[PDB]
Amino acid sequence: PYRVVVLSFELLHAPATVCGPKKSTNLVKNKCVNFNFNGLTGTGVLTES
Amino acid sequence: DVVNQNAQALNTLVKQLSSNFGAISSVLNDILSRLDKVEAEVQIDRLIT
Repeated sequence: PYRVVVLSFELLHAPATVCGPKKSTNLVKNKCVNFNFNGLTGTGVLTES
Repeated sequence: DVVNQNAQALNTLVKQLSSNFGAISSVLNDILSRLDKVEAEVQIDRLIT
């Protein structure tokens, strides 16, 4: 008898719930930076609102 | 009726960015990181046209 596990996943159609598996970075404001959030990516200046 | 006129043009142009144009998704980074490079070139070519 083997405990055969058939593992599968599906990103790339929806936002995600199983995240932060690794370490994040710090905030940089008032500069043209490259931000990466949970679902949202992009590049811009992160001013204070 | 000039100013409104020109404004409508610009608005309509930006509303062509959220349009699929027969491809998979309007947001370009998704097609950049879901599919293979030939398939990505096909869907990006639909968006470019």
